[PDB]
Amino acid sequence: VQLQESGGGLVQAGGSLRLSCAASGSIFSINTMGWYRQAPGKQRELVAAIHSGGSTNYANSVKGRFTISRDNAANTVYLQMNSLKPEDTAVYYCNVKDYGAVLYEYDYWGQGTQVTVSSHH
Amino acid sequence: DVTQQRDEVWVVGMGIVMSLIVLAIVFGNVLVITAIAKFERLQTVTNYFITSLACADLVMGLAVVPFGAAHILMKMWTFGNFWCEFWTSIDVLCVTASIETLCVIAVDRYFAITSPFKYQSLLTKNKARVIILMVWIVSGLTSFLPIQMHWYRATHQEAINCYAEETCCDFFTNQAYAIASSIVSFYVPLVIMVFVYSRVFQEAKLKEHKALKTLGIIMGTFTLCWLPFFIVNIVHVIQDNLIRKEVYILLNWIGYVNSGFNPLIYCRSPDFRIAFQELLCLRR
Ligand SMILES: Cc1ccccc1CC(C)(C)NC[C@H](O)c1ccc(O)c2c1OCC(=O)N2
Repeated sequence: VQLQESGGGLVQAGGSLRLSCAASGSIFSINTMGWYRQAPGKQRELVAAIHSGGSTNYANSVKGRFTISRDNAANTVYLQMNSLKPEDTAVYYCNVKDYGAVLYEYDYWGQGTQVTVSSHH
Repeated sequence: DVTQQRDEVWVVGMGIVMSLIVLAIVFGNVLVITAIAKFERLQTVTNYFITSLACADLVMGLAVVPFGAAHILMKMWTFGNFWCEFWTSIDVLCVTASIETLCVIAVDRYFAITSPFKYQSLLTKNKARVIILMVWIVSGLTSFLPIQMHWYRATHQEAINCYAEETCCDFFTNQAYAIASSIVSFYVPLVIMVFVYSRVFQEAKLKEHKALKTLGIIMGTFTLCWLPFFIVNIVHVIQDNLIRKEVYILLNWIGYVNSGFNPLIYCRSPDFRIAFQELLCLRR
């Protein structure tokens, strides 16, 4: 099963965007879909996650601005990134953690939607 | 056929079945411990709990089951009354450690499945290591403190003779020990495991079934192996002379066997699957 990301691309600083990710396929009813950002040649860091029961975990930097939501009908995640600062410029990956087989978590990853926040004055 | 040789065959027949059990218990746990110890990608909180269970099961088919085999096939005890006192203490210490750890993995796994954000923050290594100390602290208290100190001893003449006889190693407990220890070693961990996997099944409701088949293997193989033995312990506490030693021992040996299953149930992670083959000189 594959993760279908979209919403990536250039945008003016202080702007906004909606990152969307459709988890195409059969995924267990209990899971956590989240976003992970690869900073220019640095380390992968979680942006925001949402459990399939209702609870969040926004990385403190994007807290207040970016807001993650999800649809339990088709299993698609929407990280609505508002007030996009040039610190938010990174490759965003989609990720689902899969509970049940109940002892460990099956990790599903995405190719990544590039987001370039420009300060073109 | 019934001569004085036909018996020395069912003995060698049972004797090798035991030596399979004893090997399966050891192999499975010596592999699980080395896997977690050698491969970094297996260093998870839930895996620290698989470890505590893997040492508990290794000591079963290492110090308990081998002596169990002997005592039975020997049709007597050849290690004296203090070594009898000792072996009985390992037996309980390992059964409590196996069953507690089975239920500690259970609460842990449900906490991560239900709330992964609280778990990540809350359950540390230095918190998990402390869970395990406690597991073995009680295990010890329910086994070495009451057995070794004679607080477990029966009062009826038949036991008084057995306790005196160095070739005798039949386990005789007082109505209260058997109840108290059965609740600690088994029913409390059973209740906990029942309602922990209950909230996993309920909060959940094609992919839904093969994963729910799993908590069915987990909760099942556990009950199918330990409830027979422990319900018999309670029946024999009430109605004296209502359970045969033939049955009681046969029932304990089913549970002794659960220790060989645990590696097959708990170490199904793809990283374990990868770790195992690399150690079994298949990967790389
Ligand atoms: C010594 C002998 C002689 C004949 C047959 C078997 C044995 C070995 C014995 C019975 C000691 N195995 C102990 C068994 O695994 C066990 C485990 C956890 C417990 O909490 C209890 C328990 O036994 C009853 C009980 O009340 N509590």
